[PDB]
Amino acid sequence: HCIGITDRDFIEGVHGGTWVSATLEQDKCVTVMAPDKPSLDISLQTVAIDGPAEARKVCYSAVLTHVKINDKCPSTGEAHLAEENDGDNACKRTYSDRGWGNGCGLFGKGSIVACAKFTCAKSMSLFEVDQTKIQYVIRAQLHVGNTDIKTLKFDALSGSQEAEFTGYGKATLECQVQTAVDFGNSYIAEMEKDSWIVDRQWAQDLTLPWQSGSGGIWREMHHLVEFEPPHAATIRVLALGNQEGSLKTALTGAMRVTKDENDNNLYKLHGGHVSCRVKLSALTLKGTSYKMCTDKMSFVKNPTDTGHGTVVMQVKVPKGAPCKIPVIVADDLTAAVNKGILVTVNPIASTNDDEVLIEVNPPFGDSYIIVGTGDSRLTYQWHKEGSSIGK
Amino acid sequence: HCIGITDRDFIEGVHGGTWVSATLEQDKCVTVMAPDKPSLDISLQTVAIDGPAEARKVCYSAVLTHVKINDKCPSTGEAHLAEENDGDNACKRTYSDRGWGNGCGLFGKGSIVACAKFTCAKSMSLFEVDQTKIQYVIRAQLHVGNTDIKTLKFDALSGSQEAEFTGYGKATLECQVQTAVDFGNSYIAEMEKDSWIVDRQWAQDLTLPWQSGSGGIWREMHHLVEFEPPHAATIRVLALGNQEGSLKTALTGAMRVTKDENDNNLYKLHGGHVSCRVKLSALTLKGTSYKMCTDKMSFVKNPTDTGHGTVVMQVKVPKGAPCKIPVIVADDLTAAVNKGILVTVNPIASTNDDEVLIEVNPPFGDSYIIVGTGDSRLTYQWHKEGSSIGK
Amino acid sequence: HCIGITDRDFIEGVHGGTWVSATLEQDKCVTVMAPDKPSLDISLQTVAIDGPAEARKVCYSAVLTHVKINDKCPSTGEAHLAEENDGDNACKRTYSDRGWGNGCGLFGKGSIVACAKFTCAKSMSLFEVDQTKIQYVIRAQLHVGNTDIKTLKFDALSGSQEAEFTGYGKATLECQVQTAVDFGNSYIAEMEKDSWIVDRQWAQDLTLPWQSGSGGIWREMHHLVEFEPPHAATIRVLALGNQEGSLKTALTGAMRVTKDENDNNLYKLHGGHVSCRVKLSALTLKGTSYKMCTDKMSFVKNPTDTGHGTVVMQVKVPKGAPCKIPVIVADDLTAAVNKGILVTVNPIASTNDDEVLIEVNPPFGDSYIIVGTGDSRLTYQWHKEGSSIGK
Amino acid sequence: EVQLVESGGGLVKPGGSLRLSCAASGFIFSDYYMMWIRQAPGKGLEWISYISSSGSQIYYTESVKGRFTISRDNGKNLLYLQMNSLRGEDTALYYCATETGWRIDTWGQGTLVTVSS
Amino acid sequence: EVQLVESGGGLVKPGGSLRLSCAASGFIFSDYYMMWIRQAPGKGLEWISYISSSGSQIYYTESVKGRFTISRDNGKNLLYLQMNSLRGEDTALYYCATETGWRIDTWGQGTLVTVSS
Amino acid sequence: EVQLVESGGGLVKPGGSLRLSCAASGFIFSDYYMMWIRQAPGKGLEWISYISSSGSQIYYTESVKGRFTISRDNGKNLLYLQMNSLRGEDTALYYCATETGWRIDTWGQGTLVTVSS
Amino acid sequence: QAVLTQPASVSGSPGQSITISCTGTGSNIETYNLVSWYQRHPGKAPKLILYEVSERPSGVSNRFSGSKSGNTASLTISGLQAEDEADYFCCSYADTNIFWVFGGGTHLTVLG
Amino acid sequence: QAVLTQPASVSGSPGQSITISCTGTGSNIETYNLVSWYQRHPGKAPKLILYEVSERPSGVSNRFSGSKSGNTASLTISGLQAEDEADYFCCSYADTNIFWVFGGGTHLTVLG
Amino acid sequence: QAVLTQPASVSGSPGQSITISCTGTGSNIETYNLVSWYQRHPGKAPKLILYEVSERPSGVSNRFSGSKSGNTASLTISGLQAEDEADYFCCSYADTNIFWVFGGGTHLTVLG
Repeated sequence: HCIGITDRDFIEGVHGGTWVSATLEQDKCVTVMAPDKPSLDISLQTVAIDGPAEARKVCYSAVLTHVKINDKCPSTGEAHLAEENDGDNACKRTYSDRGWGNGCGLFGKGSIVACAKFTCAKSMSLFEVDQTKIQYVIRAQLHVGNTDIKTLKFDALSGSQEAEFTGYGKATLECQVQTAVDFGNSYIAEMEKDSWIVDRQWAQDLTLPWQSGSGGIWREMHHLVEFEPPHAATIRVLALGNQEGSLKTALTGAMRVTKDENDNNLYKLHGGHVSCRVKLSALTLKGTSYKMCTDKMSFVKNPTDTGHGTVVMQVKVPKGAPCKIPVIVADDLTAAVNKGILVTVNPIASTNDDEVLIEVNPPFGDSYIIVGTGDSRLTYQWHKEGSSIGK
Repeated sequence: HCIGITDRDFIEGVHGGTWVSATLEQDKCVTVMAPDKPSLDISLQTVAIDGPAEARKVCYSAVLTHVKINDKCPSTGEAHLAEENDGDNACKRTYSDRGWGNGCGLFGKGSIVACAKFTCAKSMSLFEVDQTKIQYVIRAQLHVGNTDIKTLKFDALSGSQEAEFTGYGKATLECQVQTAVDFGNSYIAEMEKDSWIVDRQWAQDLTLPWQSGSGGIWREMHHLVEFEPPHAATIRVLALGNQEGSLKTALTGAMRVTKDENDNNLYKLHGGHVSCRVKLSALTLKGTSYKMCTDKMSFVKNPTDTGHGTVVMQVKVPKGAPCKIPVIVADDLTAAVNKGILVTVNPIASTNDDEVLIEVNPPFGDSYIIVGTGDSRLTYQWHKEGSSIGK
Repeated sequence: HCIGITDRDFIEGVHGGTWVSATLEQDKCVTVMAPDKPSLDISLQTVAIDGPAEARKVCYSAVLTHVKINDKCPSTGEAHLAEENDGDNACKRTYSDRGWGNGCGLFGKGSIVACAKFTCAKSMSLFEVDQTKIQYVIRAQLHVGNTDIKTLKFDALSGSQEAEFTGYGKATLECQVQTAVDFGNSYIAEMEKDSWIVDRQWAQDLTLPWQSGSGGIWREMHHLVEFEPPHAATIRVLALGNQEGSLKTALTGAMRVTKDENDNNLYKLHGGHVSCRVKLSALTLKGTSYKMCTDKMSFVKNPTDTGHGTVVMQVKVPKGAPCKIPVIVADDLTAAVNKGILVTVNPIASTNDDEVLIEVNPPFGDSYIIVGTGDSRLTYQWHKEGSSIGK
Repeated sequence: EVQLVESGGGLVKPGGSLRLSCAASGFIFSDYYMMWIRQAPGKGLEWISYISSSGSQIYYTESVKGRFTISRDNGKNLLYLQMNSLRGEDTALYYCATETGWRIDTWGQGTLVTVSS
Repeated sequence: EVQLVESGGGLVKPGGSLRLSCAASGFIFSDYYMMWIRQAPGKGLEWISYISSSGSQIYYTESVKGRFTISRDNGKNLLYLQMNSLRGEDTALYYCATETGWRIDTWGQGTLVTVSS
Repeated sequence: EVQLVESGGGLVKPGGSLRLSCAASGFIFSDYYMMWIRQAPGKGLEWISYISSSGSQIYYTESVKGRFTISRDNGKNLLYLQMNSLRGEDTALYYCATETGWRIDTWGQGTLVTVSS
Repeated sequence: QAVLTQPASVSGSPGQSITISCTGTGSNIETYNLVSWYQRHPGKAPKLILYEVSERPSGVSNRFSGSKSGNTASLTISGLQAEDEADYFCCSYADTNIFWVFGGGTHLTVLG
Repeated sequence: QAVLTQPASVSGSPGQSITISCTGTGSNIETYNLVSWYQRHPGKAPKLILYEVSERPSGVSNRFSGSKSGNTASLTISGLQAEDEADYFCCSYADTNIFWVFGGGTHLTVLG
Repeated sequence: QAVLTQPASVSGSPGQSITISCTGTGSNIETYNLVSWYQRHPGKAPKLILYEVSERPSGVSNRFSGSKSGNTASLTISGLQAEDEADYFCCSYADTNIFWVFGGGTHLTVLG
């Protein structure tokens, strides 16, 4: 269903054109009504990240070759292997007890070096998000009842795009993005076929070998490679067991991303408000008023955590009217003095028996989610935790 | 007091509504004037950071236990303690030469391992700021003389909030934050009751033990742990003295934050502009104009460094009028080459004997701050340094 | 040449003032046309960064003093030099084969330590960009044909500056910046006279010694210091050769920046939109009508990469009209199904034989850049790579 | 699994001597620090002797420093305690125990030492 | 430059004995692993003996584990292969090669060993 | 605290042989590099001999190479300088000093060597 | 009697949840948070049930828990069984000179 | 005959681009990604021309290229000269027990 | 006479500030940036008062300052006193062959 704009949402000038100022959320439509002309629908289709740069790989399962060992007797110098200079080898130097029993003339410590080639069987990719290339697509079709669909393609840097509509004429949309998470503090972690949004610092502090997105050598191999004590001519090297399970566990408290089925590198987001100023030539537009809902509502989906500190609920308005759903978040049931923040812009049930999504930002700690007003109001208690960076 | 909007700050449409474009600062006010209606004061109450995530702890005081030692005679193998695989233990392996330990021989090299438990007595906490959750509170009261205070609570994601006013009707504010510092390059550092704003790279380059905000072991303990050489059957381990003094000295050239008095995890900020678009239903508004101040002014507060590269001052307008204060920053006292940037929007004095805050970004190096015009102007010489990242 | 606004680009209220919505680019003027008044040209002069903080130094040429050596005979204790505790010294501890021929009583591994003072001769500097102080200069002057030029200097925090133009009167300009690159992920790399924009993680994963921008010790010196196998009582140390060649080669896949000629600390940025709202007193403006170019066009400058993942072309309109260039990016040379994003706003040619800059963000893979319509259209084949972080 | 077995305790007149033994099994005895702990009547538990893995580091309390002597025989997996110049205060239940991670991990059943004239 | 030279191949009867020698030059012999490789008639190449830089690590294929014996003289830059109990299956072109980086690097011209009863 | 005490200076004929002694005290002598420095008439200061903490590394100036011989006795905390084939240029104020940090840290009071025919 | 102060006797019904306290001086428990708990069935060997205050060795029932607040460390036993009738001791690494202080002991009885 | 499989005979005219395949099995080539290619003129020593799949030693012409997809490692010679006529072999580090397995060899012919 | 060139004599009255320049050629003072200053009262041992150009050892007063600019290093004594009358020397690590070069010396005379 589509929601009509109010009078204050647009402004018609004596000379020039009429500007519409709408805040667009995902999967919520907003319609523009003009007398003797079809209503114009405007909806945010998607917010996506296209081709993020891989900034780091994290190994969680390694494979070694056999152990190459050069060893020298006492008073014969240092034992060197030419593999010590290859960066993809796991090398270690030490001294082993030598003597007559193992082919050395005099007793004492003999130099010894062991190297084993390090390959990464399975790695986790960490992607960098360029916020100047966050895409957002806006659709605009004339109401059906030349009703073709106009799809405009945006990206943070290019925020001004043009279009034309029947009757309304040429249009200019000047839009902005506000992401739901800070991609300056976050990576896109891609382990198997799955993917997540993880914090940057949580990812650098992992005790696993890592490799730059630019390439190079696998650094800090010692998290998966272990060198046993020597026995006079030999050193055992062990690749520590696969660590996918330990990594998949630490990603439990991390929100997920979904690749597009076709593009397969489009990481399309869900949260995010697109603030557009629609610019049109001069024409009178139709407004719409909304009374506040005054009848009993019900939680279709009880308030749930979204992954980025906000709570989503889905209430049903079966009776009242095309109406605005009053939502506040308070410390106590007494004052009804709001302490939270209403993320959702204009929670409006267009028709009766409709189900409306509502996003809210409770204060940290205990609070009460209040939907409605008076005595036929929904009261849901909430708890909010300290928002660690991981684990 | 409150500064009335200008004629050009609002626009009344033929249909729809009238929009007011206001740029709100802290401790400054804006009043929307309507004929046959009381004035409407709009002010930015606070800009706050609520419960940032802890990304890293930095230890500036360590405590150790007694030293656990396992030693072996020559040709008896390596000496091992199970403490070597614990995380919070600091170990060091070495060789013995003379008859060190349990009656070994005077010839050959024996193996020694020493370990001591690492505990952090005092740590500095570094908090990551989620720029999608920077809160800003805007107040709107009808001029007293329903004059009820309406308090609107925003965050970066939710820039569109609703309100209702007597006479003016229903309002929709579409605001935006512009913080004064770069939280993408900044931590919020907490060392004690005190707390500062520090640069990320500065804190990560500190030569101190640190622990990930996601928990785990303490890393790089050797900054506060010194393993003494063997001294005939004992190995001494020294924890370096407290570094609380060294950090406080390094935190001198860093701007500070103020926790909320009650909500201790509520960091309040002082800088920042909030550009709003107040959307009201159609109604005429009363516009005000201002002349440039012509009389003599006086520095109530001399120009001072703010800590984020800008200069704050306070001029007094005792004589002239409700007037706008001319402020420029120039190379030489022959004015009009404004080499600086005026941060404050419309530094207007409401009545006489008013003290007006003025913020300014001068060029790097030497420049003159010229407040006023004519020969009665106010001149202050300034010097701006290279803006290192700290220390 | 300046480009006139359309009817929808401005709005005039019954009461209050007139608002103009202009998206300003570099090297493109935008003019405001008023009846019985000269035109008002508004241009974005420059977008620059003024003296960013130094966050890190990367050494690519090292100098060492003479090697200092303290050696001990076998079973005579550890060898120690006081230089081991200095930060700027590059030390290494090991055992060397001693015996009768080199002045020791008994054969075996004798301790030895080699130290050399590390001084960096040539280093690359990395600069943190504070996005709250990014500057942009906006030029407005009355159409020649008070007629002087008004130069308004903004910064991201001070996004509202006042001006006054004769006839049009007082003006309030509320603007924003949308840079072309994510400076939260990028450094400004100075190596010589030259300068680049490089990715943060690329520069930190470099295999070279580095020093904090806050000064201190040089870290990871072994990238330029080579410690040789020890002889009897000597260790040879090599300062690895100059690494300027390798860095310059790795810096090729990175876009360049330009210090300004006079200021020698401004880094002149070339991409970026400046979304401005020009608040003026109420007065009618004359809009301009722009049709679509239908004649044949040609590529004066062929489509090339920008460095920040976009494509820039310079097409010539020799005949058609004051007109708008139709630009799409599609998968195939068949019907216009646009998949790219048009970055440039209003690719319009004022007169004929003008050359128009067009910036385009094509999708990944093979795509077709189609300029024009019909048989007299330009078609350029493009391929887009995976956007690595560098190297 | 890990077991400690004390022995050698009993009844002994003051001024005499006694020698305790503690047999370990189920772990590498030469790798863990060992200690003797006693519980006197009407008093809290008290560690009296602390020995390193190799036997190089020895620690005592001032109560028993001149009288008791802790030692071990890593070859035979045995921990000893030579108690000389016994007094009435030494009357206690004596435990041997292993230490790892700056905590006392495993105990033995204990042995009873009574000092009466 | 780097060179390996095989010698000692020829004709011999089954059950007999033969010794292969491989002289190296152009590199430090004591620093690199060496190995023996044979190409049987109608078969692919096959490494049969593999020795370490010092001669402490020895690896053999099952076909030769009891019969062949590989050794090296790092003082004389010589790699040896002593072949005993020669069979028909052992007739092949025999190569000595260096192994650095987990890949066989430099080869010799090979020597021909024929066994006919 | 740190003390260097030169001795053995005086008058001697050209071609004569003199030995200077520097008695160091107040620090671990066997851990610090030592050197000999002289100030001649009408000339600036000049280091002529430099020796390592173990006496392994020796450095001389060209003026004194085959004639002067620096040495030390780390057991007795003494630094020597045997001057042979003395010339007129060798007449100067001779100092012994410690070197630590690539800087000359502590000096001695100095001794006077006058060469007159 | 003892350096660390804990109650002599605690009694609890089956299924209940009862806790045991262990109090020391400021320079006894607040420095290292290195506090361990032991359970001694008479005639048997004491068993380690808690160490590093909140950590629980392998083979100790989930019912046992550990916590600490200032001078006082606390052992809490929920889901009480009669098999838990024993003497419970408290240990704390004091400092680098005396190394370990024990509590006086606590007799726990399951009333049946 | 062999464990790695390459065609017995491949021929090409001068200037042509010729590709020699080396098909392995699973756990023969897919794990370690170190595959070597050798060239042997008759009576001479085999010369290493490719190692680590795509890497080329010093002195080996850019005409020789290396690639791999799944089981099949491939050697490609462009600008086919007369000198290239030789036998080409294929080596792969299979596992920690057998170490190296070889290809049967491939006769390359330059039609003159 | 010397390698590093410093004035032969400098005079100052009590309470004044003086500056003794130490000018050497390139490849003497500009490479390593480790330049030390010494003070020698007649008959006593020379004492290190500056090293690493700006750095001052413990026990030396704040009156002694050190700076360098290109070829010329400079010791600046502020708030001159009576005991400061001595010779002042300058040392620089030239290169890895000659190791150290000294200034000719400078007699400081305090007028009184």
